Amino acid sequence: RKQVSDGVAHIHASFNNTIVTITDRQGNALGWATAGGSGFRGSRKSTPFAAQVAAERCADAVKEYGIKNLEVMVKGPGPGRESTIRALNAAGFRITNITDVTPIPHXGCRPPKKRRV
Amino acid sequence: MQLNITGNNVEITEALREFVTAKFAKLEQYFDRINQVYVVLKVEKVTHTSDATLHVNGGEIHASAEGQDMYAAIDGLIDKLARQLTKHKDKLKQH
Amino acid sequence: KRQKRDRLERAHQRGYQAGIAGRSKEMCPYQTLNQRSQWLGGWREAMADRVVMA
Amino acid sequence: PRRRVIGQRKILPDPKFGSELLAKFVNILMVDGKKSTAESIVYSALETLAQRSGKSELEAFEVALENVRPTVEVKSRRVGGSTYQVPVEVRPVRRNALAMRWIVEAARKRGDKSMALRLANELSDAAENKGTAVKKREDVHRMAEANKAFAHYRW
Amino acid sequence: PVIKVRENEPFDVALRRFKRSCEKAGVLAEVRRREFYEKPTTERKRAKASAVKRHAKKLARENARRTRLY
RNA sequence: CUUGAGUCUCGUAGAGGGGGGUAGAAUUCCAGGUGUAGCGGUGAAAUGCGUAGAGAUCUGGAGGAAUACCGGUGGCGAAGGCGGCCCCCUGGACGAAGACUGACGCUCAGGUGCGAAAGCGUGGGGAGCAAACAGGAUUAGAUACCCUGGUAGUCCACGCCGUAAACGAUGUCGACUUGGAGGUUGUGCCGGCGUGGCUUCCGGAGCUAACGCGUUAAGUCGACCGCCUGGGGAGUACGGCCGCAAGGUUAAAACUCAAAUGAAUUGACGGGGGCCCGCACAAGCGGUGGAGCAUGUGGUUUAAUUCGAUGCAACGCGA
Ligand SMILES: [Mg+2]
Ligand SMILES: [Mg+2]
Ligand SMILES: [Mg+2]
Ligand SMILES: [Mg+2]
Ligand SMILES: [Mg+2]
Ligand SMILES: [Mg+2]
Ligand SMILES: [Mg+2]
Ligand SMILES: [Mg+2]
Ligand SMILES: [Mg+2]
Ligand SMILES: [Mg+2]
Ligand SMILES: [Mg+2]
Ligand SMILES: [Mg+2]
Ligand SMILES: [Mg+2]
Ligand SMILES: [Mg+2]
Ligand SMILES: [Mg+2]
Ligand SMILES: [Mg+2]
Ligand SMILES: [Mg+2]
Ligand SMILES: [Mg+2]
Ligand SMILES: [Mg+2]
Ligand SMILES: [Mg+2]
Ligand SMILES: [Mg+2]
Ligand SMILES: [Mg+2]
Ligand SMILES: [Mg+2]
Ligand SMILES: [Mg+2]
Ligand SMILES: [Mg+2]
Ligand SMILES: [Mg+2]
Ligand SMILES: [Mg+2]
Ligand SMILES: [Mg+2]
Ligand SMILES: [Mg+2]
Ligand SMILES: [Mg+2]
Ligand SMILES: [Mg+2]
Ligand SMILES: [Mg+2]
Ligand SMILES: [Mg+2]
Repeated sequence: RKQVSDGVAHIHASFNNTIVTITDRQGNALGWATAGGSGFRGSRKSTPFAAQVAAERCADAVKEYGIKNLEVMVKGPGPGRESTIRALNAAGFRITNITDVTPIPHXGCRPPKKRRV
Repeated sequence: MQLNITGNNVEITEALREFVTAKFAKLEQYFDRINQVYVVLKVEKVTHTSDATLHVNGGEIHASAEGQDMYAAIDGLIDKLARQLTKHKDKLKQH
Repeated sequence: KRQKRDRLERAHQRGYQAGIAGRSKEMCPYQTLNQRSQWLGGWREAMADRVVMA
Repeated sequence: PRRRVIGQRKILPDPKFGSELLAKFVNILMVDGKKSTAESIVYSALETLAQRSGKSELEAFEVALENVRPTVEVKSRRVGGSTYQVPVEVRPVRRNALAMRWIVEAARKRGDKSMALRLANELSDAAENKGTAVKKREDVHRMAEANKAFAHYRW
Repeated sequence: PVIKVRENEPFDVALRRFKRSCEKAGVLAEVRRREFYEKPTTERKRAKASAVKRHAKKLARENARRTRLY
């Protein structure tokens, strides 16, 4: 209920899915959607289009609250790594700021073994 | 798998018929969708030969083999089709 | 069947396809600078699209 | 084919209403080279379309045609073990051809007495979003809408 | 790759800045790379291939100009 | 005696070794807040995780392991190997002028020492990864590949093992014999011209069965050592030695084959690549496969059912 005005939109673009969550600027979640929840499965789930839906159907999950400002914060190499930044625009937020926060080890732990196929 | 036997210069007895049928019954485990198949046995001078042609689900597979007997010819032939059938299957179940 | 298709367009789509499939520029089979421009043009457009595919 | 087919043909327009469009429609209904037989069947349908809508013929038969033309079809494409249905625009001339085909296909699959009756009824139902013809288009459109994500592949 | 948006700047000018921000920081390359462990022999054997290629990309720019087509 | 070998003096570059500190990124966990229905994974799925509130997001804490960028056909080491930053101990190389010793050298069977990874012993430690193992898939089957978990192990200390395609598949030392383009590190004299070390690619004569090698030789020579003598059987058996074990090392014979091998050549083939075509697919129209009948063939039958044609390219075919 308590209106905000100034928010931030985290985007988790994996190769298999795209989670997007709006939060207050102390990182307290307000709403969220995915491609998996948007109504796409498998082949479809992993597309920029399915990620787009997520973003805009997450936008009309946070109408309750104030709106205007939104600093986007994108993470990972998925295909959902712009179609969302696009969708939030036509959702009708103003994007003040936008940044890759994809975590990279400075060495870190041994990755899994490579797939033979 | 519907079968057909010929003899070009050979009398198909009821070993050579019974034998050939049993040997061909294996092939279905290599590829389930075999249809009608035709077999031909030859004797030219000293050369025993056996060719078959196999209508399969989207293809036509053929091989022929030469033995010193006809049994040894047909033994050889079944090894040739086995390999071809497996190759076929695998370029359909291609995921 | 009666007449050969546009050589420039074909050259542009051959470029695209080597692009998406991830061959190197410098596989380009053209030295005719006209067709060459089409080939690379495709190949670079395709480089964009690969990113958003998996 | 691998090259380009050169030399498009010339449909003569209808003897009556003088339309290349309707002339095509005849050919599509025509069977076993019997062009006159088809020419009859067509006009007798439009009569009976005109005699109820009271909205001309080359202007009534149209309204059927608009209720049924598709705008987006799906092409199939083998990807891994799977086959991707993918949505594509339809060419103007193609969506004519499809509408005219679906109308004919829907007609024949009916129990009425004449062919002329079947066509007439179907064209009428088409104009009020009703028959199999128009059902088919709806379904086509449903499928392209479903797998929209594959709109922009080129693969 | 942290672009703040400028006064009256269109969205589709920020976006393209942001894209070019991480193109030049080579992020997806780094992530793509570390999806899986490469044996230290494999990494080092890659490094030679890069070298024996780069080198022969300082050869065409010479030798072609010497030869001639038609 | 001073040219080989070495000693001293002044400097240079360096992931060379040993010990001890420490810093940031990240992953996993633990404890909180927000928040709500899915997350995860695949070619497609499922097992698995989630309304006992996950995933996502923010804060605090714990712990281990590895050191992004710099980073290069860069550098160091006898080889194996060596990569954050900082101090402590310590080895080698290289150059500039000088001085000093006076053949003190090279090689080396036996011997001695070092020696990746796995593995073994004792005691620690354990984030991530992951043999074994368990479950889910795929498949005719799938004790596999792929997915979900996961124990030894991987890490530290001390002690063993002594092996690798431990490779430049090229023993060490010295001399001599046209060139070109680089990289790295010294030093002369004027940002040009010289003179040292190490190194990468290319090529001449020569050499080579050819491929190729080519002043860092596989060229031309000298000194010493190691090793080979057809293929299987076999680097195996027996014996000795070494090892906690796994095993290592030294190392045969009977029997059997007429070959086994190297490099290059023409083709053919690839579930290799590129480029062009084709009712090849695609877009479409009408059929065959079901029925009755005609007709040919196989089978059976017959006294005889005349003989031939048999994948595509025999079966309304010679007729
Ligand atoms: Mg994985
Ligand atoms: Mg056999
Ligand atoms: Mg934290
Ligand atoms: Mg003296
Ligand atoms: Mg010795
Ligand atoms: Mg020893
Ligand atoms: Mg070890
Ligand atoms: Mg054990
Ligand atoms: Mg241990
Ligand atoms: Mg222990
Ligand atoms: Mg794991
Ligand atoms: Mg596993
Ligand atoms: Mg299992
Ligand atoms: Mg220590
Ligand atoms: Mg130790
Ligand atoms: Mg050895
Ligand atoms: Mg050796
Ligand atoms: Mg020498
Ligand atoms: Mg050379
Ligand atoms: Mg030599
Ligand atoms: Mg030699
Ligand atoms: Mg031997
Ligand atoms: Mg032994
Ligand atoms: Mg022994
Ligand atoms: Mg003992
Ligand atoms: Mg050979
Ligand atoms: Mg080929
Ligand atoms: Mg077709
Ligand atoms: Mg059809
Ligand atoms: Mg039948
Ligand atoms: Mg029939
Ligand atoms: Mg006959
Ligand atoms: Mg005869």
